[PDB]
Amino acid sequence: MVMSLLGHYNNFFFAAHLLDIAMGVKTLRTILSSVTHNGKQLVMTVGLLAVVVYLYTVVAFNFFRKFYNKSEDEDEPDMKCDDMMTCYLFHMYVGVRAGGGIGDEIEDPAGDEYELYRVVFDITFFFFVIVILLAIIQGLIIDAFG
Amino acid sequence: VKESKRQFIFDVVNEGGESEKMEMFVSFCEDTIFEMQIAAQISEPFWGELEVQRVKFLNYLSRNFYTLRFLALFLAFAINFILLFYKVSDSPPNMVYYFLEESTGYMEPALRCLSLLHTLVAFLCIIGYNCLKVPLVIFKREKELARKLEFDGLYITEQPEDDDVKGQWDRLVLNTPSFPSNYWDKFVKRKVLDKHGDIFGRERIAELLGMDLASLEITAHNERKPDPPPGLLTWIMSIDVKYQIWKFGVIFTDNSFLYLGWYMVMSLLGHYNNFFFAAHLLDIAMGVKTLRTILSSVTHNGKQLVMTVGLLAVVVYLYTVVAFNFFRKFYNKSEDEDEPDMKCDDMMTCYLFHMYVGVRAGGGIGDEIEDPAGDEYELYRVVFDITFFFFVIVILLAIIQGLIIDAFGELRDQQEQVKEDMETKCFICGIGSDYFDTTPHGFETHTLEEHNLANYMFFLMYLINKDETEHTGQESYVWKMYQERCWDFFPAGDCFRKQYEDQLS
Amino acid sequence: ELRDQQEQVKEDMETKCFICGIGSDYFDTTPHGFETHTLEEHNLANYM
Amino acid sequence: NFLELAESILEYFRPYLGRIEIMGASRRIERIYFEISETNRAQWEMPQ
Ligand SMILES: CCCCCCCC/C=C/CCCCCCCC(=O)OC[C@H](COP(=O)(O)OCC[N+](C)(C)C)OC(=O)CCCCCCC/C=C/CCCCCCCC
Ligand SMILES: CCCCCCCC/C=C/CCCCCCCC(=O)OC[C@H](COP(=O)(O)OCC[N+](C)(C)C)OC(=O)CCCCCCC/C=C/CCCCCCCC
Ligand SMILES: CCCCCCCC/C=C\CCCCCCCC(=O)OC[C@H](COP(=O)(O)OCC[N+](C)(C)C)OC(=O)CCCCCCC/C=C\CCCCCCCC
Ligand SMILES: CCCCCCCC/C=C\CCCCCCCC(=O)OC[C@H](COP(=O)(O)OCC[N+](C)(C)C)OC(=O)CCCCCCC/C=C\CCCCCCCC
Ligand SMILES: Nc1ncnc2c1ncn2[C@@H]1O[C@H](COP(=O)(O)OP(=O)(O)OP(=O)(O)O)[C@@H](O)[C@H]1O
Ligand SMILES: Nc1ncnc2c1ncn2[C@@H]1O[C@H](COP(=O)(O)OP(=O)(O)OP(=O)(O)O)[C@@H](O)[C@H]1O
Ligand SMILES: Cn1c(=O)c2c(ncn2C)n(C)c1=O
Ligand SMILES: [Ca+2]
Ligand SMILES: [Zn+2]
Ligand SMILES: [Zn+2]
Repeated sequence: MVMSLLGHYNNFFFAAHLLDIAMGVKTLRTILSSVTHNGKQLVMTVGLLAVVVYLYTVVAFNFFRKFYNKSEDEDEPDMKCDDMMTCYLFHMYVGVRAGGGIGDEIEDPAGDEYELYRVVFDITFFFFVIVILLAIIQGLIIDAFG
Repeated sequence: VKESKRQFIFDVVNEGGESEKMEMFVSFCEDTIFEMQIAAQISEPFWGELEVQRVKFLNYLSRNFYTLRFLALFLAFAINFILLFYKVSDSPPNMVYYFLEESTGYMEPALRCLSLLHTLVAFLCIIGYNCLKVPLVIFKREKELARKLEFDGLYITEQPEDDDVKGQWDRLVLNTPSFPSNYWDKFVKRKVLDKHGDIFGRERIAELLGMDLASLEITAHNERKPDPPPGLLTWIMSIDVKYQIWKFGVIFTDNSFLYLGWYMVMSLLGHYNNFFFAAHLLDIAMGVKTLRTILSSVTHNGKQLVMTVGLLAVVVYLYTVVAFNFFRKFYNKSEDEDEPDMKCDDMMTCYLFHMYVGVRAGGGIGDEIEDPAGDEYELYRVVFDITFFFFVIVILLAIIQGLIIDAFGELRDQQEQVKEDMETKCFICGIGSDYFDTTPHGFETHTLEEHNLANYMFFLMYLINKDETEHTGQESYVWKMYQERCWDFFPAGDCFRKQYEDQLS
Repeated sequence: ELRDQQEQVKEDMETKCFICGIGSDYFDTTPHGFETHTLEEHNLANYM
Repeated sequence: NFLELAESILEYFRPYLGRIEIMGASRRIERIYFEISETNRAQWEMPQ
């Protein structure tokens, strides 16, 4: 009712009532029960992902700052890892959503003295964050179905 | 004690066998009795006063061990939250300067104070663990050693397999004057010598167990009562170095103690560089039970996951060999024609390129190497790319994800199986509920009044506390079976109702 | 499916005699009855 | 009493006293006792 009243202040508040399908349709309720059955585990998995990404951010901020220049203009560099808050935001926002991890979005390390350290960094990020943790979420949903 | 009981029940129902169920139950009862003694000891009520204060402090630490661990976790989180405000610059607040950028100006002193507090709390956690959990570890080790000495002749009739590091190390405590320090049986050496000695030689056994046969009879003959001062000189003189070395070996091979020691070491390194405190954020896995269970899904098939990664490496190496032998022209990753950058002109570089870029590419290596349209090897190369995509990207990664999902399912199945076993069958006699439920609430009454396992624990404690000359016939019978380690008195496939079915009907 | 096959084999071996097919429940009416039956009475190694 | 006096002999010959059960010609289950050779037992116990 409150959202319906707000809909007269701004008509776009009526979009909130489209969420009523979850409560209305029994099939949708059962489907969403698969997500909510292990909701606590899903939240804990997201927290674990945040912690792991923070650890990767610490490593990058301490050793791989040079590779986090996201500007094509040499006059105005745009460093995403010159401060820990910005580096953590960059990681959690871009690396997690990247198909191949942070390495997809940071500078190519070929020819650098830290080439092997940095390829290990990228590969471990890809395998832990992209492959395993997301697999954990999907497996939680599947196990809820079962 | 309830948590310990739940863990023990899970273990027996899941991995334990039926033949050793009662032996494991009695071992759990012994461990529970020892832990109850420890809890009673640590329960809240110049040398003398110092000793009193030391005991009070250690008891407080043991009592609040878990609270201290939670405090350590909280301090680590606070330290890392502060570290999130760090910044790097070329000028002081070509060397680079790291410093906190906060408007309040209270974070940096707060960081110092929190780091010192975290190190202190880590040290206190180590002490609390040593005073609370180590005693049970030593108790179990000594108990197992005594049982193997007496009922197996481990160091008399047999020998350790030379790969059993536990046995090789336990050979160090046999002759020590304080071998049974935590284990209750203070006459293990006498028992071992009497059964083992005629066939192995009394003097040989006495030498293996560090026994003085001459004083052995005198001790029983009469009574000696010393009264040494508590001086540090006397205390130092009365220290069994060989036992202490064996005990410290056991402690330093204990996993939880090693984890706490690593925690303390990382806390100390945090003062050399504050960013080492980020390692303590990994303590959430050990702390939060939900996270531990979630990570158990990954670690359940950890060996299979590692083998799958190795298989992926081998397959990618095969693809690298094929590319290096036939498709080198397509691996130029430079847009400048003057300076080509070939990634497959040497096998090491080609393998690195494959494992690093092709595996992480959404569509495989073909996403990252030159387009083959119009080439003489166009079909060979499209087959190369498609097979790479289907084997490496689609199947092997699917294998990893399926391993994780199957781990989830298997763990859930284990929990459900334990619950079903407990709810459908008696833990002691093994008779199913169906039989007892012929009477209203028959299974409930049987498991709460007739065959309650807590009651068997209580009976063991009652027998231990009661004077032997006051034991009834059945109490003496069960006591003798306990002393001889015979578990036949436990009802197995039988009960009072089955025994007197006709009369009770 | 493979895990289920392994678990089924284990359960079948632990709950029923390989030779006569009688379930453990019957033998366990005696203490360690199934163990004694499968190690002394109907041991398949003994038939070999 | 005889079994107690023969305990040592019975323990010594335990690994060689093979025991099986069969459905005999009398239509009854019969227990059969025989000798298992040491070489046979060792070959059976070989890990392969
Ligand atoms: C779920 C798990 C999450 C994992 C979290 C992310 C880690 C994954 C990745 C690892 C790959 C990179 C390894 C780090 C290599 C860095 C390059 C390097 O090391 O260059 C040599 C340095 C040069 O020193 P410097 O004097 O020039 O600058 C020091 C002064 N500063 C720092 C203020 C500038 O030498 C040194 O400092 C000595 C090295 C510093 C002490 C060790 C700290 C690095 C630890 C990394 C993680 C360890 C586990 C690895 C396992 C992989 C994941 C399972
Ligand atoms: C999990 C499984 C992992 C799979 C590993 C990766 C394989 C997947 C891909 C296959 C697609 C490409 C097939 C190879 C075609 C290459 C082009 C070609 O063949 O051009 C004709 C050649 C020209 O010869 P040349 O004298 O000019 O240079 C020879 C002198 N050199 C090599 C030093 C320069 O003729 C010849 O040499 C004769 C050909 C050489 C003998 C056969 C070696 C190629 C074998 C490839 C794998 C076979 C299984 C295929 C199944 C697909 C996956 C299931
Ligand atoms: C527990 C609450 C969350 C449950 C879902 C409700 C979602 C909306 C949120 C919250 C509670 C009320 C928020 C405060 C509303 C106060 C009004 C307000 O401050 O409104 C400001 C603007 C209106 O602008 P105006 O002044 O020009 O209006 C013209 C009127 N004149 C001309 C007089 C100026 O409002 C707008 O425009 C934007 C309106 C469109 C926003 C989308 C609403 C529904 C669609 C998506 C959001 C759903 C979230 C899903 C999460 C739940 C998952 C289970
Ligand atoms: C079994 C061991 C692995 C378990 C996790 C521990 C991770 C760290 C590793 C290893 C053991 C100790 C490594 C050697 C440390 C010796 C100290 C060192 O050589 O340190 C060098 C630099 C310090 O530089 P500085 O001289 O300018 O300091 C200022 C001090 N003044 C001004 C006096 C120069 O250290 C730095 O800067 C970098 C410090 C930040 C590195 C990140 C640490 C925690 C976050 C992520 C890594 C966690 C890995 C996860 C893998 C476990 C998965 C289960
Ligand atoms: N011999 C047994 N003794 C006790 N419980 C048994 C026995 N056999 C089966 N059970 C079952 O084990 C479960 C014991 O209940 P439960 O563990 O909840 O008791 P509790 O004393 O309240 O402890 P907790 O709160 O730690 O679970 C019940 O399902 C009971 O039916
Ligand atoms: N007729 C039978 N003969 C033997 N074992 C049987 C029989 N019926 C069921 N079983 C069960 O099969 C399993 C046999 O045990 P197991 O295979 O471990 O013996 P083993 O001689 O130690 O050999 P291994 O070490 O190769 O496993 C036990 O669970 C036993 O209960
Ligand atoms: C089995 N058992 C014990 O478990 C025990 C004991 N004294 C203490 N415990 C703990 N005694 C004498 C004992 O026989
Ligand atoms: Ca009496
Ligand atoms: Zn019972
Ligand atoms: Zn049988």
